[PDB]
Amino acid sequence: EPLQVHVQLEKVYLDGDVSIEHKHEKVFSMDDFWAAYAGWTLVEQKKGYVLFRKQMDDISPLSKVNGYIGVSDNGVISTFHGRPEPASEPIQSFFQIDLERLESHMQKNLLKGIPFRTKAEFEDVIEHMKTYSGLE
Repeated sequence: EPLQVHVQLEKVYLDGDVSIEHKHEKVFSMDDFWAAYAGWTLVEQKKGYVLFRKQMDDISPLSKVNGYIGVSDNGVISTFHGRPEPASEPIQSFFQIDLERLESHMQKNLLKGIPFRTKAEFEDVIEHMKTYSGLE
């Protein structure tokens, strides 16, 4: 005689991308349900519905095929889907950097847009860029 539960799963990745997934579940054991989702955070619960969020220790799948780091705004490091144009849409913005301080080649790479396809590459580039943040 089970409880029917619409489950939504929000995955938040290291690049700032978010994905949303739906499930329909039948709950016989409440405690078994909660246990399947123990690593997730509860955003909302109603009768018949739960939305959970989880920070994934990874970049998103779409970022792995489309993922760039660029500069926007006033020298703000951003992740982008597809190479940046300045009417392009940052997935997430992170910090300002001083572009005057970047070595010429590195400046060009960033201004064109730097591809990442893995978690390692993502946080390599961010760490590199983080050197150039701070007050002048």
